[PDB]
Amino acid sequence: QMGYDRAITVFSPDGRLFQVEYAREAVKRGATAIGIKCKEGVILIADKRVGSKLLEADTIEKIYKIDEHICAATSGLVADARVLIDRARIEAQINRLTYDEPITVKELAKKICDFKQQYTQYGGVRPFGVSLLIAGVDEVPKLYETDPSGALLEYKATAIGMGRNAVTEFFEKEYRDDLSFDDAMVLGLVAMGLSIESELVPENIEVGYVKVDDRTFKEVSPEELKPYVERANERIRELLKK
Amino acid sequence: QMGYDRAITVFSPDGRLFQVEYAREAVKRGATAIGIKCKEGVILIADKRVGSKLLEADTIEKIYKIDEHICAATSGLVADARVLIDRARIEAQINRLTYDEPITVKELAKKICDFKQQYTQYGGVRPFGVSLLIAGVDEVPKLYETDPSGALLEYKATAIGMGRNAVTEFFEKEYRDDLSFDDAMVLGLVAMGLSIESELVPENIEVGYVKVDDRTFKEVSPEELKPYVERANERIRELLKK
Amino acid sequence: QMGYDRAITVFSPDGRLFQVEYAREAVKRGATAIGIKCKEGVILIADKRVGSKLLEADTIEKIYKIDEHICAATSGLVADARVLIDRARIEAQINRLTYDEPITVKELAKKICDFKQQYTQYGGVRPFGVSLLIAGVDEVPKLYETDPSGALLEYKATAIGMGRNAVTEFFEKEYRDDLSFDDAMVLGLVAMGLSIESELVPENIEVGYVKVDDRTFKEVSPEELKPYVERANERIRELLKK
Amino acid sequence: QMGYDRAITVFSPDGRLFQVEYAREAVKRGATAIGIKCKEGVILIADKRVGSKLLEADTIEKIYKIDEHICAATSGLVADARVLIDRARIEAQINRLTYDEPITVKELAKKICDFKQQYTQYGGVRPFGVSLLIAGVDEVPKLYETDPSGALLEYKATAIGMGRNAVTEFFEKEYRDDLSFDDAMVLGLVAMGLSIESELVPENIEVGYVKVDDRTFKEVSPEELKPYVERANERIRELLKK
Amino acid sequence: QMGYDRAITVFSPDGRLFQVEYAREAVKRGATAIGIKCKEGVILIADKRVGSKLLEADTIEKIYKIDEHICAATSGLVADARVLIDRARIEAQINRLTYDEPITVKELAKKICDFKQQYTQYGGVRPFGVSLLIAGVDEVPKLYETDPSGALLEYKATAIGMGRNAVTEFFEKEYRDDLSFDDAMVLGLVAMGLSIESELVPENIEVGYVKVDDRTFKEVSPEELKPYVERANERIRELLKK
Amino acid sequence: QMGYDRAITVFSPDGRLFQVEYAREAVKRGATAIGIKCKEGVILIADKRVGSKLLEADTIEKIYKIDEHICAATSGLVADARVLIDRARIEAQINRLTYDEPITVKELAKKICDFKQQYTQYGGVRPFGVSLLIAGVDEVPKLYETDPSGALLEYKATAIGMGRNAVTEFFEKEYRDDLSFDDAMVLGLVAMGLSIESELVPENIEVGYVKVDDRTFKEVSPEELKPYVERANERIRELLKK
Amino acid sequence: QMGYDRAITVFSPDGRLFQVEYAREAVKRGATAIGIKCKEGVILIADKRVGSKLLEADTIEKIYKIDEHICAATSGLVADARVLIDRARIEAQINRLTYDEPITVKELAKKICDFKQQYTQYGGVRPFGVSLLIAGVDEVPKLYETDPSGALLEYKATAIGMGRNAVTEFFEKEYRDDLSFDDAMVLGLVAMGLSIESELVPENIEVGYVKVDDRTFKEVSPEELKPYVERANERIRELLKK
Amino acid sequence: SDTSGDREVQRTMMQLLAELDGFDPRGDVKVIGATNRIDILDPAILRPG
Amino acid sequence: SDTSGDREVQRTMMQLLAELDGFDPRGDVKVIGATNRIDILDPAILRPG
Ligand SMILES: [Mg+2]
Repeated sequence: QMGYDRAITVFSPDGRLFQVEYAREAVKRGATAIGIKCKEGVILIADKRVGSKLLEADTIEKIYKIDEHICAATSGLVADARVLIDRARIEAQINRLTYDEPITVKELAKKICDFKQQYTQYGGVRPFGVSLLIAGVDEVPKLYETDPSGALLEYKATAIGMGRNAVTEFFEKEYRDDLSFDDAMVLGLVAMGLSIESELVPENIEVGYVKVDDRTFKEVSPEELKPYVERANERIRELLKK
Repeated sequence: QMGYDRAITVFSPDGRLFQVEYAREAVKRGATAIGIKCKEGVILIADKRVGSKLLEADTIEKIYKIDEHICAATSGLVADARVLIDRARIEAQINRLTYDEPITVKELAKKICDFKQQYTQYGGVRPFGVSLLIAGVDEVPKLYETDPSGALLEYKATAIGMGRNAVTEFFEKEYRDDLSFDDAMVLGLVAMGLSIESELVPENIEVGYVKVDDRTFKEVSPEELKPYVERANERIRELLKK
Repeated sequence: QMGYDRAITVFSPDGRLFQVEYAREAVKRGATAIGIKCKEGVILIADKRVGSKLLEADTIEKIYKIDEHICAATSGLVADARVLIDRARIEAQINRLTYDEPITVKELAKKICDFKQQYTQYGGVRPFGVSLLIAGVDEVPKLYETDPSGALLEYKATAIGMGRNAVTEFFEKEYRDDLSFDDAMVLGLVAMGLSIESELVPENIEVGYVKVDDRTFKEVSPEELKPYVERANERIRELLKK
Repeated sequence: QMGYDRAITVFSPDGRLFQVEYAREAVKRGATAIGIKCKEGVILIADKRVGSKLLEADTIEKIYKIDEHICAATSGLVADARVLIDRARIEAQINRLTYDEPITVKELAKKICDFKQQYTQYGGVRPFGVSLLIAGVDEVPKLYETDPSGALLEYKATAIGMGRNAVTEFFEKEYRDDLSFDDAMVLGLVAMGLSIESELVPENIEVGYVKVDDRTFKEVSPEELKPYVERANERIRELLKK
Repeated sequence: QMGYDRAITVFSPDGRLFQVEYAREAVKRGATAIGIKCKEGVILIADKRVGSKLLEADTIEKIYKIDEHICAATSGLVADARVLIDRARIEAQINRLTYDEPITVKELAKKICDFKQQYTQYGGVRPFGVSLLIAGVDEVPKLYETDPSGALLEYKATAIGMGRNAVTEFFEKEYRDDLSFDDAMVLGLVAMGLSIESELVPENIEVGYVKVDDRTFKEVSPEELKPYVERANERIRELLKK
Repeated sequence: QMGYDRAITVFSPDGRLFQVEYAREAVKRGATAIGIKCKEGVILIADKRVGSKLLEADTIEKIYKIDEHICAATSGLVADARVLIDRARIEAQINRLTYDEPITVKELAKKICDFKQQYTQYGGVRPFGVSLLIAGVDEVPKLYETDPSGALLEYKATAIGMGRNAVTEFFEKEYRDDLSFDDAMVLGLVAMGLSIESELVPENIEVGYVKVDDRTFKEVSPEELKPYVERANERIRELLKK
Repeated sequence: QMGYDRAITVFSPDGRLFQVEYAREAVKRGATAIGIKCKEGVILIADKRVGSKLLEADTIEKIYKIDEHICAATSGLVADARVLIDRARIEAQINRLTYDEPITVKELAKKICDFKQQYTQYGGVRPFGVSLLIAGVDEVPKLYETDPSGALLEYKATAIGMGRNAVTEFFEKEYRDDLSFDDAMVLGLVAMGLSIESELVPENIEVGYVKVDDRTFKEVSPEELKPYVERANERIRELLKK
Repeated sequence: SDTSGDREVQRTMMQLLAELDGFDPRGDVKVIGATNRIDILDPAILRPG
Repeated sequence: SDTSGDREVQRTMMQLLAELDGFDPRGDVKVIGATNRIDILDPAILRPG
């Protein structure tokens, strides 16, 4: 069509970089991951449906620990995602190293923005195709979204991947500021069932969370998940009937 | 002319860098930021307006302090701003390290611009995709606009981004050189309203300023944005009644 | 055309990498490999049945000892395997150099992928069009497939190479997660037998395993292999009569 | 042409490097800078109008100080103007560092040409898209024009930019060496009148000059400009009665 | 045309990346060399027919000492051969420097494959368009083919270049593992005979061997090669009747 | 022709480099420079002709001094000359560093043609596109033309430039090895005056010369050209009537 | 052909390197240089033919001293040959330094072939378009021809350049293997005479040689060319009439 | 960012668009469109009325 | 914008112009006529009369 997407360095007259927009469209062909922030914690949900009976049930399993109160989920290239996750970990331990200071969620998110923006600007390489959901409780719970470019955006609930568009609409209706942990855990599960268009069972999700009180990363176990699933699936069914 | 636009090592036969022309269109696919100069200081306002309520507008920033008497606003990619303000912060401070002197507005504007020129010499790096407005008081107020091309121009009222055209027509009629602090502030707010085409809400605008009298940067909360935003909004209503 | 596929630092308008999607098929162009996980170890089976009587029966090899207790198979281009497994082996002993720790199966593959991430991002170098399956017992058996892109998938049974598609189907009905070591060993072979469409002779196919009692790489010579093969060959016959 | 102009490396059938001569077209668009030599010093006159009247056009500025008897005016990119002037500044102070001599007009010009030229021969980097005139009296008036190519042509009067065309055709008739300090300052001011096609205001213009009997760069304040501007305004108007 | 063999950093959709299979076609065009493995040694044979009486009938060489127990023979460019043969001789010695162990044929082979792959993987440099036969007796006779891809293939007996297919067929029938040094030597002289569709005279072939009961390289003297050839010619003639 | 001129690496099919061909046109666009060597010295004369009276009395500089008794003069791109000559001076100083001898013209010429050769090899850096005639008296007079290609050629009377062809034809008849010092330099003025197609005056030619009998380079004043010019006009006139 | 000749990195599906062959078409543009190797010495004869009578006959030569008992000729670019052969001097020197044994003609050839070989592999820099004839005597005479690839071919009678095809035909017919130094010398004058297609004058040719007994390089004076040339002219005239 | 073939399509396209509104209140000209999806159709044919 | 396409259309256009005020009158016309662009229009029809 043109050659403004034949290079990463080359702007279009529209003002855009289509090469980045096609790193956007690398995200969307990875499956759904959703983060929900409440006034009590931040709760991070990611698909674990992808696979087969053949494969492990704990096949990727996106919700890797970055710090003891920072977890980060992915959508996009599971390749591109792992180095950024491992860099994410290294950036979190540097903050501790050099200050003996629990890593601020906002500042780690900054450091990821800087890290990818070197790969964006530089044309002997390409930018990452992955969007990470950065979440943790510094002493207030936070959820951010980092883009292929390295663009920082603050959210209070968001999703990334193919499931993004369905869920954005869903939270605009249901999401509220009076919400709580317990209520958030059910909401975020409903929204994950919309994305996959089918009902949840406790083993086809992983859910991580950083509470404000504990201020530790904790996984929800399959046994704890089952009752949140029962409650979630109630609305899943309704919104998938016509 | 076709194909003199897919490198930045390349001038076109008409004389002009169209590559740079396409780098000034990224600013305009960003959100407006207006700066207006008064005798009593320098005021910097920026469109924190966000397209939804799942993002939290307050935290998404727009306008950052750079030095203790210089502030700066961005328009363009969030991403490119992160590299550029981190550049800025380090440079402003590097002056204090080897001269013990808070950086001069001209001089910072210049050093950021030399950074931006260097990314415009080499074809190996994508030129910046933002513009900053650099507003502080050194000993006198100065209000610059840096250009993605890595050029600096002194202005006494300026904008960057999509509203650039409208704020020029506005300040062409109503700008005076004899304005006070309260009047300048009001005038800048009115102007931002034209650009978004709608009223101001305290919660989606950020204003930061540096007075000559005080030489300390201070940031306007939503609480204190309130008096100014009633007075501005009446004028916007009248002006956009026509 | 299509692609946007002569550079690896350019994404397709789908958002995909044509270059990597193309390099995925070179694994397939090369010879089959069958990995199978059971609950009493992990068996990796590699196709070494290739060419006429002009070649030796040993054709290297295709099932390298990576570590004491970790092995890998290869399918795809040999040249690319030669260097990949070189790095793999050196990293396995490097963990013991810095930790005196037998490397986990999991971490070893993650870093096989991490090397390959670098040759996917940087356009100064080709992707490796080769896939290793990584079988060992850290202290539980685990089976991974590493991908050219650097995507990483845990299996509990798999095929790669020529039989990749065929054998996925074989195992939907046949493969369970309640198989014995012996059963599994015979079933990975039936499937291998399925791939070439012929009776297997153990004098040109190489099988290794790591058990959970053992925690050591062992290799099955053809005299030993004979009874396994004899129970496979009845079933390969049953299949090719329907 | 075509294809002998979309790189720096390429030579055309003419022998010209059209890339470099297209960065002389970058100069050519915006604005007059005038140099005029005389036998009682050298006077360097430059444009300083920039855009509308929001822009402060009483600063930014072509006539940069470079030594205590060296000044240059710029035409072309503002972006390139800052780095080239800065290098120029570096090279001047290297002569003081190392010889405890202010550098000669000839040698500074000679050097800064070589610097632009280094960058011409390298590919993947371009030459600078700016042109200077190097004005000084070492012990003798000199006036140079240093080219974006990195060539050196000494003149006794020239102009670069938009006004190049007007001032050449004017200086055919008028220019002589019998000019003094005064006759030259007014005569180059007329020259510039013709170039922008209007009468002069000492607000939108700026003059620096290097006199033999002071051996100083001095920068003329607008009150001091004004007497000379009166002399010139009558001449410029009679000549716009064509 | 293909567009997948512009650089080695491109892949085909076929998986058979064309630019290294065009490094393969470079080999084929080159003139023949055959490796014949027996139980009493290995024998290795290569062209020396090249040129007329302008050219030397003592042209050095195609039959390289690599060690005093390892030989190598080639096809493809003798230019690409030269640098590679150089590296082989140092590398082999490098094993000796740091172990004081004779490098085995298998280990030597894997290292030249690794060297080849440095040039194969990088896109700012082309592969060597040369193939190698490595023949030795470490203490078991061994024969490998190393591809211009730097891929490793083991053979009972093998040939490369223009006569590859004729020899291939020749040993298909006749080759056995029960051949003695005499039998296998004369058989490979028949096969070389066929390749050039002509008789053998002792100056068109250079022939070397690594013996089991000495494990040292020795080159057969011109008049010492004359009785093998004398018996071979009988047979080459029978078959060129056909 | 096409595609063999887009870098200096590529050769065309005849074995000609079309990039290099365009570099001789680069010599030929520029001003004529003639060298005439005699037994008693070597005289180097170069065109100082200006298209305006607004260029300097001596425009700097057509004939460089590059060592005690070694000079060169330029034709072709005069931008590249500044760098080329910066280097030529240094190389001739260098030999005076490391053997403390006056460099011979030949070895000086070799070294500068290596510096071209360096930019010819690399395809990143475009080659020199200017030709110099380096002239000096060592053991005996010597005169070279060093070409853009990185070749030296020795001549006994020479030319390059616009006038190149005309002065090859002239000396073919007129030059002889019986010419005195004076009869030679005068003969080059005749050569130069045909070339411009005008009578010569001192301000449109630049002369230096090299004496044997002083063993030193001198640069001849415009005043002391005046007698020779007078002598020259008669022959030029006759030639311009033919 | 068509992009598979426009970079050196490429291959063609012919399996040629078309770029190298074009580099060899460079060898054939330049003039003939011819060598004979006899048992009592080695003979080197170069073209010194001048294009004009203003060209100086002294250097336009091919023949370079390299070692006390090694000379050589070149064909190709002038520029490439002097840099390449100054490398062969160095290389000969290195050998003398570190082993204290003057370099054999064979070893030299392998070393300088491998030097051309880094430039053939690399994409960032072109190969030289030169062939050499490396002639010397170590203990007994040696003669090698270097290809533009870096290929190394041993010869006893050889040519490069333009005149080459006829010299190939010539040494088929005429040359004998019982000939002395004197008799083979004349024959090479008839062969140079053939290629230039006139009866030689001994001022358009140059002879260097190395005898075994002398074990030196000499260069044949005009006095000393004449008996060979007169003898030659007699047989040369006969081939230009028949 | 333009293309040459698109220029054709658009000068055609607007005359499609024109007629569709065009039927005077005298005469009843009803139409039934069909398309692959709205994902390949411009805003100006997706326009109300 | 397209080699055959501007020139073909440019001909229909330059005819239409002759009758408008080329030598030839209004004729009590009273034109009236719609567009949505002003950039694609020749300067010749653009001016008044
Ligand atoms: Mg209508």
